[PDB]
Amino acid sequence: HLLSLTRRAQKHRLRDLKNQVKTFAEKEEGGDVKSVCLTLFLLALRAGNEHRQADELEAMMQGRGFGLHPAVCLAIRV
DNA sequence: GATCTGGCCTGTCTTACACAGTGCTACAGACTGGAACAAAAACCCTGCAG
Ligand SMILES: [Ca+2]
Repeated sequence: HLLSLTRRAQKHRLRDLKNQVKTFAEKEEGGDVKSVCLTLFLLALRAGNEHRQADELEAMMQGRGFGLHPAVCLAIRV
């Protein structure tokens, strides 16, 4: 399987689709491969009704808050 | 010692006050796949405009 292998064999196996995404992203988005594979990951996770992992991902990619503002904290407290 | 009466009893009537909050669970409410749609957003592109 692809998930247990090292990065050498993973990239060796996937280089075809890696350069496919490379050329398609330089075609459409103008030098943005990272956001292209991000939108691909989001669509592949939402098609399977696993919205939770997509929400965690979006909370990692410039996520609003690791920690909370003291205000809403006091709110929850009371 | 009757008489009448101020006042007291009792019965009834009216407005008030604690009865949350806690686990279970079912339901409706939200999310998607192809087809296909219309309706606007904003540049570009042209005209009819002086
Ligand atoms: Ca009351």
